[PDB]
Amino acid sequence: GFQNLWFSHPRKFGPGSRSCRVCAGHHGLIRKYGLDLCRRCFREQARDIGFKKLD
Amino acid sequence: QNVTKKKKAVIGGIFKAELNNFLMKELAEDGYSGVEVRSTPARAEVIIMATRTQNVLGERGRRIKELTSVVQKRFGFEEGSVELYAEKVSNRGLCAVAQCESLRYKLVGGLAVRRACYGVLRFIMESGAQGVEVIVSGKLRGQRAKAMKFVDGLMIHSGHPVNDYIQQAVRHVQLRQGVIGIKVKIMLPYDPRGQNGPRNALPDHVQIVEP
Amino acid sequence: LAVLKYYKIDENGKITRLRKECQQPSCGGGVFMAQHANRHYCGRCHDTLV
Amino acid sequence: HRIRLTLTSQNVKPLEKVCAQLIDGAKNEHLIVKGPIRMPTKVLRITTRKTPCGEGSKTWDRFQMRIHKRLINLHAPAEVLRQITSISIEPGVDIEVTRA
Amino acid sequence: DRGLKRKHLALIAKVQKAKKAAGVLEKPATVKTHLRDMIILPELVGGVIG
Amino acid sequence: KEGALRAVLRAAHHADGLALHETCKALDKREAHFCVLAENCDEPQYVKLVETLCAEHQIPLIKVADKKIIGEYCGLCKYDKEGKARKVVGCSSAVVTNWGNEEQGRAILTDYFASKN
Amino acid sequence: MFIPKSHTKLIYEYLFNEGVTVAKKDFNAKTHPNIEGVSNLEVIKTLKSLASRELVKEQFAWRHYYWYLTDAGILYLREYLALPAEIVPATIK
RNA sequence: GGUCCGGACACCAUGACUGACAGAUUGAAAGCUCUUUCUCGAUUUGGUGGUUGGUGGUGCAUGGCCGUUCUUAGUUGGUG
Repeated sequence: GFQNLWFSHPRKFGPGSRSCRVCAGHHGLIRKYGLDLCRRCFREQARDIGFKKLD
Repeated sequence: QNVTKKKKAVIGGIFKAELNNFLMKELAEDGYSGVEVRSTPARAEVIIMATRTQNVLGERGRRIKELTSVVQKRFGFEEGSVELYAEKVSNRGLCAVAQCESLRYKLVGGLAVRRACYGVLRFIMESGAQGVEVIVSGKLRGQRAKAMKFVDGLMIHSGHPVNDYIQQAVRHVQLRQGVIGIKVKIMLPYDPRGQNGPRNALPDHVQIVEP
Repeated sequence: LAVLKYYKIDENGKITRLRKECQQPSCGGGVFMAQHANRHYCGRCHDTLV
Repeated sequence: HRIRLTLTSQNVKPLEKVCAQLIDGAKNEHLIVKGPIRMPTKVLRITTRKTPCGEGSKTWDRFQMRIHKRLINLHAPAEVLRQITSISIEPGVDIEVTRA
Repeated sequence: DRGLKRKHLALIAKVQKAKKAAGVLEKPATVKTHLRDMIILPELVGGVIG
Repeated sequence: KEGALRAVLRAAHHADGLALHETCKALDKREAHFCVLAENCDEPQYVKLVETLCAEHQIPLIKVADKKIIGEYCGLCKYDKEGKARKVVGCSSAVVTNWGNEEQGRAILTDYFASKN
Repeated sequence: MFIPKSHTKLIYEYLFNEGVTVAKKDFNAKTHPNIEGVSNLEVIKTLKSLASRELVKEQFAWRHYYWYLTDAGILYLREYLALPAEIVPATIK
């Protein structure tokens, strides 16, 4: 029934198992060091996280 | 817990970023300016630098208590392990974020864009900034969008000294016609005491000791 | 209003249950089982008895 | 026993200030202090496309974060460490003690 | 070895039932299925599947 | 005594022990302390039916003629900032599995309906 | 939303006790991290109803709903759950 | 192809309304629907307003970001 059909399909791996922690998007996701931020999320939050553009 | 130092630093950065985002969304009317996170192993103190500590704290420190409890619950801290202090920003005119929020307030109120940005420019310049640049872009007049720029004083754009001397802020305003973007840039003054601006002079400014 | 249909009032005054009552460990007296053509179905549980 | 003080930071100036404070405390106490041991710096690099879409020339932002680590070896059974550790603090630097 | 799934076993049972409930002269009733990854086993030969 | 009953069943409802369909199952479990009934119930088979189980399970009863008052006696109606009963529903029967407020009045009504029976 | 009365009771009890409530915007999580028994969807919908009725102040940031109890909310909640007027949430204390 | 409402809040109503054995049904152990009558019982259900969601349209309504004009040396007041 509904209980065993609403989200039956597993989501343990693949693009659909992850998302940016700000916009919840599955595209262009950085997973290095557990950032879990999209490539657009990170460009905005980098200064706060502590990533600087040295060279 | 046992975690690599790289992951510890990354987690600290992520926590600081999320806290800053949440606080700027919550205490915007409170004249929020910034947040500093001191995450010592024993307790995590969080300094909320704002212009109105009275409003930030609220009645008998109830809003601050709510915020600390909420932060603890959100980030899975222990009761009393995370704690917030409020703090009053010395010079509100030299803080880009506060000026951006004030311009936001004026525009939502309905003040003419030219009048509002000129008032903000005058206040910032009187506050002691070397230079100021305010840009307001969007559907200001008519269907076609335009950008209005107001510049006073001297302002630098390129090089490392930008990171030390320039303070920027960006905000958005939702009016009937659409979204209007506000950008504020302030060039802080050379403050040897290190209170109103960077302690070190500009790299190309050679100062002579009078004989 | 079928609640009254699972109770037979004897002329003397006491009552007798007209439906096979359930025997599940959790749900017991009170809850009744349906009078299906060939089976009897617990409503509060599964407990199908043929 | 050997007490290991490990100091980590992302900025060199506060880390060196804290190190110098701790060495000064140990020397003042007259302890067997082992000079600041400088671990190789860890550089975490993230290279990303500047554009939020797929249009334009392919330009990349090269963000990087640096982590610096310092070790201090102490031969101190007495109660002096708590004093030295507690007196000297500085934001941005995280310290921890191990009983090696 | 990893194990056939419950839907697959149900399909096997349905096809076997359809084959059983049909005379040799005529063809078994169509069994419609979405399972395109089901293995064709000797239990399956003789039936007709949509 | 109506006030004492109201005070008791208010806390009963708050504790979620206040309960036809539910009342039958309640007195089948015998957790019921008493049942409040109405004489306006036109159903001849239901009227006697309910007291059959009540007496059989030894759960004496209180009878209040009309049903709209017992409907009011639950807190299930919306008020005009003054407790104004509005849009009440028939409550031909009810059960109290757990006790409520008005402790002294609760003792009083327990003694009353245990002695007069 | 169709929610059991007991589930609403636990949600409301936690909300009154704490004065604040946090819930990830994850309609599918079956266990709200702080509240036991109820699911994230039930908590989200209950507190969204409270916000709609103006008993709670709502904020959103980074896929996390944040909710703060108001004065109308404290009045309504004390009346609903039937507490003594002396009890108050930890925030007010 | 099929399922759920995850349609807040307000107003007006008419055991209001959930759920699941088994047969049929379905790609389906989907109580989706039809056979069957059991079960929680004010949360729901219907309508009217109002919301909510949308990788739906419009980048020729917009914000932010990026690319390019343009990696060249180019640009602007004040008082005359």
